[PDB]
Amino acid sequence: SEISRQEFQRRRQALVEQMQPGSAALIFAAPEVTRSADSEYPYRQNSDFWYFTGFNEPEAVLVLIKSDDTHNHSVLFNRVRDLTAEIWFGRRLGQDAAPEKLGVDRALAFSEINQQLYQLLNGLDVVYHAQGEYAYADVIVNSALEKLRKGSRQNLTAPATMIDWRPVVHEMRLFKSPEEIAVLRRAGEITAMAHTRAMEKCRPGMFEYHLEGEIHHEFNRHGARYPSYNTIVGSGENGCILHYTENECEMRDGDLVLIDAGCEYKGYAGDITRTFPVNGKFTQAQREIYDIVLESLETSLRLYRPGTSILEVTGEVVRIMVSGLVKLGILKGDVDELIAQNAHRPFFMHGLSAWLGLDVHDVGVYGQDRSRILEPGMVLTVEPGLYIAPDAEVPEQYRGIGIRIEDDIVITETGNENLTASVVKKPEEIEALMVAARKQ
Amino acid sequence: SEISRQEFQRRRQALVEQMQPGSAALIFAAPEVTRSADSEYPYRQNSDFWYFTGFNEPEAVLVLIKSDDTHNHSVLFNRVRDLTAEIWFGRRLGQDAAPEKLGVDRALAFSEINQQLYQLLNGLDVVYHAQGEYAYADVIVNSALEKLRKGSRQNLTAPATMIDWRPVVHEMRLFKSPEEIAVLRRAGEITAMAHTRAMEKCRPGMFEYHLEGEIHHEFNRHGARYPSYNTIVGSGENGCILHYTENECEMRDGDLVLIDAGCEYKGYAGDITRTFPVNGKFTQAQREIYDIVLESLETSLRLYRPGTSILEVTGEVVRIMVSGLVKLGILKGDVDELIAQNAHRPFFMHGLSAWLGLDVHDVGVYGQDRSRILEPGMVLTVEPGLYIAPDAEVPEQYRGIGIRIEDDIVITETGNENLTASVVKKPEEIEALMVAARKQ
Amino acid sequence: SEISRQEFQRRRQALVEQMQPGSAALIFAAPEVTRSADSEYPYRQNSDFWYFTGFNEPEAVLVLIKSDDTHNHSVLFNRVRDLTAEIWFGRRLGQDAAPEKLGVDRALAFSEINQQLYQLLNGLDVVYHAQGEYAYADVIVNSALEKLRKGSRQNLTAPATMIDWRPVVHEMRLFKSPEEIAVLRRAGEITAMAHTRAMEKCRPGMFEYHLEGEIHHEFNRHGARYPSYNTIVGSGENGCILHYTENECEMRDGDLVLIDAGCEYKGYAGDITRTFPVNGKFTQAQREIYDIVLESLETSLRLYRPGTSILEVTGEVVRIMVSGLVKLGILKGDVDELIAQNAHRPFFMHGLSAWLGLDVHDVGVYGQDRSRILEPGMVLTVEPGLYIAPDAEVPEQYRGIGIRIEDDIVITETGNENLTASVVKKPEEIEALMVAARKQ
Amino acid sequence: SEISRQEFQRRRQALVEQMQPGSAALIFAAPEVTRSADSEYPYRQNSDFWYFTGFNEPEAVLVLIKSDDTHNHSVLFNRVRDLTAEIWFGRRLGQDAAPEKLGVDRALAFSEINQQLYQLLNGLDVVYHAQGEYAYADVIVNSALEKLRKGSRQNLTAPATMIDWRPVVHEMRLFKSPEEIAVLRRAGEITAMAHTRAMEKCRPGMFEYHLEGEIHHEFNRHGARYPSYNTIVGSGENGCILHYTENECEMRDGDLVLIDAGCEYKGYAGDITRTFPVNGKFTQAQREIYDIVLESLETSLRLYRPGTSILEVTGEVVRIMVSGLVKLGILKGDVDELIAQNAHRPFFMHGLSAWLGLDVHDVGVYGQDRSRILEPGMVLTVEPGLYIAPDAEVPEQYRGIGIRIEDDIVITETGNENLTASVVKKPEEIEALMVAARKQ
Ligand SMILES: [Cl-]
Ligand SMILES: [Cl-]
Ligand SMILES: [Cl-]
Ligand SMILES: [Cl-]
Ligand SMILES: [Mn+2]
Ligand SMILES: [Mn+2]
Ligand SMILES: [Mn+2]
Ligand SMILES: [Mn+2]
Repeated sequence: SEISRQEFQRRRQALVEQMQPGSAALIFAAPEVTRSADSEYPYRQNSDFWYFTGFNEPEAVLVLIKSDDTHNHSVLFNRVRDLTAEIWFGRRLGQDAAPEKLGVDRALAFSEINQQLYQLLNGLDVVYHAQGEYAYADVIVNSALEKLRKGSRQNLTAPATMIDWRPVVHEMRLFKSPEEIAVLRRAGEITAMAHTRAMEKCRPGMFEYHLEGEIHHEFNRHGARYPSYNTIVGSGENGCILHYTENECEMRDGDLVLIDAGCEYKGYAGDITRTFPVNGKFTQAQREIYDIVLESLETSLRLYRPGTSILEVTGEVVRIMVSGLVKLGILKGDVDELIAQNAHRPFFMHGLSAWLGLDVHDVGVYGQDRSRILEPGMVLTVEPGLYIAPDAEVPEQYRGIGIRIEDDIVITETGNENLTASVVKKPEEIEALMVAARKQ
Repeated sequence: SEISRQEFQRRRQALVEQMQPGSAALIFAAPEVTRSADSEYPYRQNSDFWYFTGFNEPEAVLVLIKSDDTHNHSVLFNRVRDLTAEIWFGRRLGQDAAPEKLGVDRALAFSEINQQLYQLLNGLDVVYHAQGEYAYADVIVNSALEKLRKGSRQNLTAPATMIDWRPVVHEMRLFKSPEEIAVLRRAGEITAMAHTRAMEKCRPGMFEYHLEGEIHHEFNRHGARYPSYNTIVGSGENGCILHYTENECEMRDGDLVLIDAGCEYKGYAGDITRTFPVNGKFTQAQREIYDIVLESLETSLRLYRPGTSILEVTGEVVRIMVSGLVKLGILKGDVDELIAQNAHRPFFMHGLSAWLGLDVHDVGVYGQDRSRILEPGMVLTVEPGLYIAPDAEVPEQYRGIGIRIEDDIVITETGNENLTASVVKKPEEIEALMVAARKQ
Repeated sequence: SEISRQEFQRRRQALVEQMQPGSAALIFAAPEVTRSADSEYPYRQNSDFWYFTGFNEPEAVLVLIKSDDTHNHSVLFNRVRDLTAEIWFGRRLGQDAAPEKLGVDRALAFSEINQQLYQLLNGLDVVYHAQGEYAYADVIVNSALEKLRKGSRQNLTAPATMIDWRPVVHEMRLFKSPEEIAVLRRAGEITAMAHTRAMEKCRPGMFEYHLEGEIHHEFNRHGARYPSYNTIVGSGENGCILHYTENECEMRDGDLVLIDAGCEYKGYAGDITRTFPVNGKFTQAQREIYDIVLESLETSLRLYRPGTSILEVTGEVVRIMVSGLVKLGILKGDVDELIAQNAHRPFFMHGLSAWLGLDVHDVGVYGQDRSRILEPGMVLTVEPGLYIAPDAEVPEQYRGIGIRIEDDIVITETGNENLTASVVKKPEEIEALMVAARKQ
Repeated sequence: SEISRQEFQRRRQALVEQMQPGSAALIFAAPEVTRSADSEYPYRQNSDFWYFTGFNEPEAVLVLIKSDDTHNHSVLFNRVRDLTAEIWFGRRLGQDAAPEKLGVDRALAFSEINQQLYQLLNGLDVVYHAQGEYAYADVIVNSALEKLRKGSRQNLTAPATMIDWRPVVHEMRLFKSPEEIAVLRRAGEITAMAHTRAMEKCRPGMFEYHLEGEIHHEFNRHGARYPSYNTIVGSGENGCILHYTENECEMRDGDLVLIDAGCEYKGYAGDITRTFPVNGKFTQAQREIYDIVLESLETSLRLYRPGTSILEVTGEVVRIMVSGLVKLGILKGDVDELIAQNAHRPFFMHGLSAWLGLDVHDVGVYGQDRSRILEPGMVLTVEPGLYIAPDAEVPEQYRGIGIRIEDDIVITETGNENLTASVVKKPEEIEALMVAARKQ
């Protein structure tokens, strides 16, 4: 499953449908990024630019021109064919092949953008530009507008209105096509296989980074070369650090390990967290915390559907957490009073759900306190956790326990579809999986 | 093998020894780098900052103050301890632990750098600063100097002299300590194991990226989490593209695959290229080109020693290449005339050797045409190649063949030590290795 | 005659009337400008900021908020009262006195603009901002919008639409109120008195700058402290340089002097050019060129009215010029063919008319080739000239003659009113004025 | 009196004498400065650039190259000859005429600076650059150095050392040549004539700006077109504001007027303050304050000589002031205790003396608290004042009195020479001058 030229074209058209007549939208590629000295990081295209192109080169700009309500066309600026640069650094699409390959009407050399962009904007009423997204892009846009403003003697005129297209595009991205959902389903499966593998490989004495290695190898073998974010492998007290990515410690017999990892597959992210015993067996204390987090996730998965909200479901989770913590003596008092005091916050300090798509923590408006009403096509994580610090004023057996369990779901007409349920999370199933692996 | 606190301190002292009395050297950490939206790439410390600290955090500045020829001290600016930021994003060294951990005299909060830096520079004659290395660093330095220049009424004075420390530091980095060489030896071994693994795993029908996966997994298992540069897996015609990193193609029965990959181990790079048949057996045409490249490497490895140069050894390689290409009918004419015409350049278009250390294409002055006389402690690659384009005007059987073979060496008192010879390169040894693997 | 608080308020209201509901307009003051080291040039307020305020301080921002179609209000950011800064550098309006003095609803300290501006823009749909007018302003606006864009968790929202208010404001400025015209009339009178004075003072052997001195003194005595542009005193060959401002030469018996000078009176510009003989008597050659330029001006003054255009009147001037130049042997051939060839351009190379107001070369759309139809309330210069270079291929007696004659007019219901006719321009009147002065 | 080509050359040579062998000094012209829209302020050359050139154009750079201790040469970058630009905006020196006119060895087009500057710096050890003086200059220098740093394959090398030449040049400027002193003497005379004129013209009912007009006209007539700083005409309570430049008030019968004004003559500044009664007669209260300020100035003029300091002389002035204020009941207590408490500071809040030259508040090191030992050739102001605020807690008759009296002096072998004593300052002489003028 991937995204086709025809879909990128439909997206461009859907944006054009929302634009004023006499306007142009400018969408810029990500710059290349230095790792050290003359070496660059592996290229990651800007998500919005990707969304409208599927084109994985820097020094590229998509220009959508809406002349009026019937006439529109597209111009791509992109790197020219150059034998020498290509022998050295790789093949370039170039101008001749781009229109057919990408489905754009015209292609021009990026090297000519300053000579050409102002000509495309001349006489328009509106320019759609994500101001402040990239410095290099702002420079190009501001220079073109300045030429037009200052060019009255050459009969040039600048569009006086600049609109940030990010709100409109981010609303588009918030609602996935069936094809996007198919890609996300595969990302979920790949990510799940990686997590299963980490559970099956984990042994006391291995380093946290060894599990990262197993995960990244599994991503790669299914064609997801890169993770969607830096893999977290937090064992023991490291599990209480939310974005722990050092992954430098030896994993101890008797500790839990929390793994938060996701692949990037054809542009789309998986995002799974599983927490499990390093030695294959939850202690009683570990199991007691684990059960609360799992009940939180399982209830959330029953509830998520069109017409509810992240906020509403979060309320249910908070009650489950407070109730469970009171039962274990971690919190003390009346459950309703404790809920009213947000007494769970020292142990569950983050949100339950984030949008998912081309990015983790994907784009799109949440509403105040994530109160936006859910509709079919929205894709989100469900990630309850409890983190009991090593020095927390709680019964000693719970100190240093960090547990999160996270699935990715898509809202459907009738509820939700869980994209990541093919990696186990019930404690007895985790133990059985690890017992079986440990016998080999 | 790694680098100790005591060694980082010796390096700081060696720099101070070269500084004028009444001076300060300012060494800035790398900024964090966005991958997409709110996700950052895995952090890579600035190599020069690393060289003097072994400290892997952003928002840090090392200040070496040489008050006079006997008195000097060090101040580190680094991120403060912060419970919340650390629960979220990871542990920070902070100010209390830094002096003992890093061996610096004093540590201050990075948040205070603008309030404190000018006070450290006040009254000095010279500031050593790598101007233009980082924008954020230039802003900090320029602001401090401006405060001093403008502060005569507060009895402040700016150092009038600014010296770029990069030439001095890069000369330091060019000559490796025994401890650095030990780390580089391990990087070489790890990188070699990865290349051996790629040869043993390669089969027709696998994707180029599968070999990348095997390599990165092997790096990781030995504790080299990250590659030192983006892995190149160029099969068939892709092998003729020097920095081919797409790695997207299905590897064909009958093609060669060129793999250029290296790990980063405790800050130090491996850098190995091996080229081998996807199906385990060189064709005659492939073998004929391979032999020339191998003879080039083997001769280079015999020759490299103190008192010669990259330029001198390159001359020997050029003769081997021209002679071999004439013998195969790829070049036509008199060898000496062809050498005089640089007739090899269409097929061997890059340098034979690059410095190696904390970076691939490491720092240090090469001399005109890489004519600098080699001395013990220098570390370099040896990377002859021949690339015959698909459309080259040569006997048809050679078209689309890209071969490079690269080892990493250290110049010793008596010659050189090859750090990467534990992965095979003789064609009969490559074939035997692959035959053995293919029987499993 | 000046502009009152009530008029500045009417202007603000007229802008608000044109704004979308749920919007804010941001109008920034000019920065102070260094002349040398710690000395600044005399402050000149930004014309658009002045137009809406009559407020002559830097570090000030006018914010017009249109909450909806009935509710709107104004906020001024301006420098705080500060005893010490004021003892040193002058009085400041401050926040307490500003609402009554300027007629704005609220005033806040400029020092608080970054803490307050985003709060004013939060939740609005549209921001009107002259992007690129001033760097310091762009920084403030971009920072506020970035806070809002990034502030969804604090329930902040940025206006997605940014509109350049310059086209709307410049159209406002193009049409003068009766009060503006009264100020411009006085500027014209003051400027005329200065030019009369220069003619009455001019003698052979005086320096060009002496006439500048007389002019500036005359401006000052009527309360126009500053010129509206750098005074031009171009005698002999210097008269052939359009913006000659060196004014460094000794004025020679037998040469013409061209004086282009205008005052700034209560914000509004005069702009007059007169050319006259240094010795009080036109030579025959000088008179022959002068007559053509004068006929051009006199015809233009008869013609300018509502419903014609600068382009149309320019056509009449071009015919007068070509006809006259043919008559003198400066041009050769058929007048209509020469007109068709724009054969006048070597001698008359600039436009006939420019808008006049708060600036010379005032704001407002001219139309292609200055073809915009004139309407009552427009104010413009009328400035024909002929410049015969010292090396021009023309009868020798004309070489080195530069003549321009310029009046300022306002278009009225029935024609135009000449604001600068109180300084003579008929050659016999110039001679009589100078003869009378030279007898004293 | 002016400065000759030969002197500019001696200055360049004196700088070169202080430079390291294998170095270049870069001195940049001031940018042109916008007043409003398309109109620029009258051009003021950068004082340091002027000091080495006497060249009054923007877009110019002086490059002094010291190849070694015997060989050096100069290159000027400056605007090219261009017929059209010159017809419009004025004559340009160009490249052909510059070497002879300015005494530089070579001249190149400013438009070529980026193509040429790096070539001039290539291989040098040291670049002298005033970093942060101008943004446009920093851009040019940083770009050239970056080309060199990055150009090792083209055998380019950047100078690693950058030295701010401002301290050395400012020390040069601090000591005036006899020719500079002659120019300063003329500036003093011109400025004095202007102040005499203001006293002779002043009448009750005139505006403060009228006196500015008289002053500027007097500057102009002697060939000092521009003031060296914005003229201050502070009558009544406005005299208590140190840099009062509004000059907007009607001068009242019974008030004092303080005039601080100076011309710029051939690059060099005058700087005179006189305070006098608007109606020609000091009141008793006015005279009582005036006498203290005058005694302060007269004592300072007796004392200033080589081997004393501004600090030492200031001590004498403070005692005179405290003693006088105690005598009038403005201060109360023991003089020595009051001196120890700096009890004069509410009434005399600024320094006694500032360096004078190409700038007011001229360049050069003062020492802590202006303690530097004076030597022949130094030029400075002497400017005691007393300012009694309208609301000061003092005998009512003194409130709202602002008096400053300022002369310009040059330190000589035997004492000082007063450059501005040709405008009167003894109260009886002021009254006699004004009485005589008021009878006309
Ligand atoms: Cl291109
Ligand atoms: Cl910090
Ligand atoms: Cl303020
Ligand atoms: Cl030029
Ligand atoms: Mn996650
Ligand atoms: Mn390599
Ligand atoms: Mn004019
Ligand atoms: Mn003064």
